Amino acid sequence: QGDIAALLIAAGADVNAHAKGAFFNPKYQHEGFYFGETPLALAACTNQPEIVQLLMEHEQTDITSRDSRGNNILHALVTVAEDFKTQNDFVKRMYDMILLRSGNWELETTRNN
Amino acid sequence: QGDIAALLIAAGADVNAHAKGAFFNPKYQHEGFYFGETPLALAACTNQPEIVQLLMEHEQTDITSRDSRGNNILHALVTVAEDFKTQNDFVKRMYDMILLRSGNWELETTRNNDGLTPLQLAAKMGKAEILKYILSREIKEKRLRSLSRKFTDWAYGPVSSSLYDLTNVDTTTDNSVLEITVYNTNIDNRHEMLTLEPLHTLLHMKWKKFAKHMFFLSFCFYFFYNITLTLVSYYRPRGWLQLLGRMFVLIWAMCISVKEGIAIFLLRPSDLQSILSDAWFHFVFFIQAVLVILSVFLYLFAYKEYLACLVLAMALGWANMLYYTRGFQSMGMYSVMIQKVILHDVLKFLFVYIVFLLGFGVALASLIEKCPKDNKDCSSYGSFSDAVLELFKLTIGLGDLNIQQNSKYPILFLFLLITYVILTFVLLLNMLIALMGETVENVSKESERIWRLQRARTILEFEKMLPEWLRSRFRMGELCKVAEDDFRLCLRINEVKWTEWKTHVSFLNEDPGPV
Amino acid sequence: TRGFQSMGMYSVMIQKVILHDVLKFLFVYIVFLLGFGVALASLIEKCPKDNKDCSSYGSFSDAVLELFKLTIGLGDLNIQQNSKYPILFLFLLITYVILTFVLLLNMLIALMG
Ligand code: NA
Repeated sequence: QGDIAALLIAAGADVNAHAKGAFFNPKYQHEGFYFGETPLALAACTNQPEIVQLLMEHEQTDITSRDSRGNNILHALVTVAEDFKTQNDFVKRMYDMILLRSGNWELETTRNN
Repeated sequence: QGDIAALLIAAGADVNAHAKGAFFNPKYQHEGFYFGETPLALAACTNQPEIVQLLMEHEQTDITSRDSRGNNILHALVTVAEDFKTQNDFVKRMYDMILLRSGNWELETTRNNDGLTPLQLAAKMGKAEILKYILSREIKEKRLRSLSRKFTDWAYGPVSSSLYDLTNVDTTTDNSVLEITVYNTNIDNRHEMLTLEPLHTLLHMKWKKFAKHMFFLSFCFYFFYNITLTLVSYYRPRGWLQLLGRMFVLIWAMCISVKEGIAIFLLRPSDLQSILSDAWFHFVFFIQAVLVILSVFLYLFAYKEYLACLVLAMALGWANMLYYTRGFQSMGMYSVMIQKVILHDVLKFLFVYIVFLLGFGVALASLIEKCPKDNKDCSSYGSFSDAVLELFKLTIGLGDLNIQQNSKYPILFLFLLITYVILTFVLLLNMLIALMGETVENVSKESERIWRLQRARTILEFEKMLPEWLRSRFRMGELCKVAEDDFRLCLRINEVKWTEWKTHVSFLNEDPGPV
Repeated sequence: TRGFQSMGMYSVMIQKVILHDVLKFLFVYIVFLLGFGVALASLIEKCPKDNKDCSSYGSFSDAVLELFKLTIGLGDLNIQQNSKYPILFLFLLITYVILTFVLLLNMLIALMG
């Protein structure tokens, strides 16, 4: 819901909330879905470029935010990324879009736990 | 003629007429066309959705009408339905349209004169396309959702879990889709029908619960059965502590004989292919078991032929070990490869080889002079039996080739020997390897499904051996699929698909986390 | 053999052939080899006091050795053994040849292809 999410951010929604729940960090690949536990990464991993652009343009968004695993936005895309037969190369395009928006090597050189 | 039929209905045409003629109910598929003998089914089976919609909207139309066979509209579509290469999936679309219009489970649960539901009829007639749709059926539109067989309880992004209805697809009922699709003998697409989402997972879930342990337990009992049988036969006289092992073989042979005696009886094998594709191991196990019983019967009498039957039990008993190769994908696919190789190539090769073996055997032995009074072993091709034995050893590369036989035409005798080598060693033996490679390529792309089909037969047999109790290894319990007191036994399957990216508004539980 | 493309690709071909086909072939062959070894040695009468080498299938070890040589085409096939059922003894020998020489040995070449 891009239109609904757009007005929530203007209303004062926390764009840096971390979903540290058990479902968002599953031990396996069947009882949960890991995406980075952040709204910026959730839109990135769900093939929602419009929300990603809106979130990145926001001044309060922390692009270099680290989750419980220590993963940044780029790390979450790598884990989420799959083969071309499964994913329509949207992660690769999303990886380029987010990296260019930051325009720095800090995000690329970040190390997780 | 949709326009012509439209005014006929308004004029007072009977929309429930039954065409009970011989042509509309043919005995075969060439002298008639069966469609349900009703105008509602005729338009459905002839790909005429406009007439079907007009007929269904009519107040006098009886959707749940039954023909002489007891078939309803849904049954007629199942019989009419064919493969995708023949029919443009119009039956599947027509099946959905008619079922949604009725909006009730009465039509789906109706049984014909054979006591088969439309869901069961698809498995009985091997309609994989119809069975796939019904087993995995989701109705997105509201106001009618209990008719679905597939439900997604929760979904979060690409990860979602699906629940497949198992009220009529399980071993709990007397006759179900799973039982039919495995024990069917009138269809040749069972391995394709077992690849469906609910059927494939249901077999896998029960395989790892009880079937895996019972299969290993059966192997251990049979392995010890042959080990003990081999030792007593090999170490036979030519005591008081090892007597328990000897009684085990006799008792276990009776158990196999009784179990295989009824298993073949209830299977009702009619076609030759069914023997080699569904009951080959039901006979050789029975034959091996009765040979031990026969040997014991002859042992207590004065007949010395008990040893001959005892040896046959040993050779056949160890040969029966290849049945237990299933359960393992690598060994199971290897075993099903042997069956195709034997029937397609080995049996065909042996028939021609014997003709050449026996054909040259009489010829070579014909031009053999009688041995002199001094040397009585002048020629190794003395008789027909000797000639075949020498040629048989020649084919397998054993012994020495002595062409200095007592033949009155040594050049002619050698000419036939070289011809036999070219026909057998060069032509028949070498071509068999090439021919099997063609069959290996054709089977390797489908041998995996065949092994699962053979393995699935074992799962059902083991489950039937279970008593009335101990049946606590079923699937997930009752789930509130619909708030109107609709609880169904469902199987949970989780799938991930980064393709459509839809909005989940047709779920059962808001919370995605399992609980 | 690695370092050379021709020899290196040949070596990795051996590993797949051994695991996928050779090991699978040997397991079935041993069952037939040992299964017929006990059977053939079972119907062998004791040698007379005059000739102590009446039959080459004297024991289980001898029976397997003769069948092993039969599979590889070594020695001579002497069916005039001291068997109380020569027809049955020859029946198992021919069955072993069909199962091994005709079926198992030939199918291995096709499967590896
Ligand atoms: Na040789």
